[PDB]
Amino acid sequence: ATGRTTEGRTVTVTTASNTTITGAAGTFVASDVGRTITRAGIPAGTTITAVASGTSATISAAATTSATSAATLGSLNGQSQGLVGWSPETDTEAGAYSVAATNAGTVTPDRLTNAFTPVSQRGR
Amino acid sequence: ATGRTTEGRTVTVTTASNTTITGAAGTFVASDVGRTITRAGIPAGTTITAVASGTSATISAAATTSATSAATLGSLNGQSQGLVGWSPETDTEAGAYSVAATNAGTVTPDRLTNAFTPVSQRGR
Amino acid sequence: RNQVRFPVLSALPVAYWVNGDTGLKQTTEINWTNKYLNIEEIATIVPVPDNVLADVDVNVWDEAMPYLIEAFGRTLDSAVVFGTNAPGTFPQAIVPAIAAAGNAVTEGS
Amino acid sequence: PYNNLTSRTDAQALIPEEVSKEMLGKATEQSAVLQQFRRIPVG
Amino acid sequence: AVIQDNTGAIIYNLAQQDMTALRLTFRVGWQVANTLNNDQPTEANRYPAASLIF
Amino acid sequence: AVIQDNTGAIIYNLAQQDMTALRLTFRVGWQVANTLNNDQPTEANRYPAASLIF
Repeated sequence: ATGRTTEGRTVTVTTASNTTITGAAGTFVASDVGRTITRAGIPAGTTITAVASGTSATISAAATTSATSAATLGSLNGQSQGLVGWSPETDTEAGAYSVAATNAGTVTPDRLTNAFTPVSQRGR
Repeated sequence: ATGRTTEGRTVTVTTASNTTITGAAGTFVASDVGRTITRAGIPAGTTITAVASGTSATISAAATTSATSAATLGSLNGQSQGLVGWSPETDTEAGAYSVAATNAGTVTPDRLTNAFTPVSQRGR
Repeated sequence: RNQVRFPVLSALPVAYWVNGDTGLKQTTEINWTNKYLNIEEIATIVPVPDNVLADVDVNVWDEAMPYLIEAFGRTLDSAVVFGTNAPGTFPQAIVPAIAAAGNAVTEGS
Repeated sequence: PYNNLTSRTDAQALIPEEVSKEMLGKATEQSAVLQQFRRIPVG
Repeated sequence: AVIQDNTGAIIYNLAQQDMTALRLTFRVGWQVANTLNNDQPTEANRYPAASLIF
Repeated sequence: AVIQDNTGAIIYNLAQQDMTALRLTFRVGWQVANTLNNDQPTEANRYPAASLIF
């Protein structure tokens, strides 16, 4: 029910006084690269340059302080994601359909295994 | 999806060398009282006389040995429940509708708790 | 029925400048979701000692009815606009939602 | 025994699901430049 | 009929006490249709209404 | 067809996987046609439009 989106969001993040940011489990997501990040102790105009896991990410300039605090992540224009709004697939579920994932034998959403469970549909 | 039934079932159970039986989580449930029980180390015609938890119960006669084994629980004629077949409600959630439970504020198994979730059908 | 469903769209496609006259093309997809409308009740019960109904000045049921109907009306409105006592099955009340979207103006002029 | 009940959940699926199209669909803006500038064809 | 408090004590036996009572009921719900538009794609920042406050 | 990433890995085999796809294209360009006029012969200082900015 969480989905992918172009939207901004707010997060509690921990800084080391270097390139690198950490937070609670799943606070980052794979498409966050290129968003702006605006927090206390962070120099202006800084962006996410890479995400290593939902726990930690890298930024375009060194953080000036080491602390834990709330921070804000910008929206983006829907050029980098192939999309403009919100969609029910998570940023990991959207990867399930490729030839590589299929020859590797992973499961999509649905492809429903159990014989008796009836079908159901998502909401926001 | 498990519900209630009158038809019998098979279970794995541990005997103390007295009237006490124990087993894994969900091995016993409140409606089982008055069923027959047929296992090695158990004398003929023995029945469930009380049930104390999802893991423990009392029987009409002493077990002759202490061991763990598979055992059979008998079917029953549907006098001690109104139902003869199967129902989607389990024994605990079937209790929710009384005036006392309503005063205690216990949610029914189908009280739609969030504004954006669908209603959905159960299956076996 | 206890609930009813509305479908709605939730993303739109985009388009790209081609690099040169020969560069690689890029994908898009389009997607939908749904809202729900959930039903709830209102109810009351009024007791009276039935000897009063014989001794009393005039027919009290006939006198009371408009005020019962008004109460059913008002107890709806306050729960939707101001959010008084609203059941959790409803979407957020109007005044809080307007404040959350930033659509409030402060009369300073 | 006492405490029989044909509850809503026990009675489920003898009743249908309900759906309405009332708020689907969305209008569009027309493009500016194609509407405003002088058109010319080219080969 | 009878009437009970929340604890389950009988407050009135409506028949034995020579009383009478009237019962009323109603059913409703509402929804808002704030769909996506191009004008403001940030859904947290759309609302189809505004207010004057003090 | 097949759909590729920029590295040349195949993402979808449109034929084998029972899929369908739609391609759309369009070709355009634009020009101003600012022209010699007596009131401002210095071409760098002509433009047939103006703006309000802040």
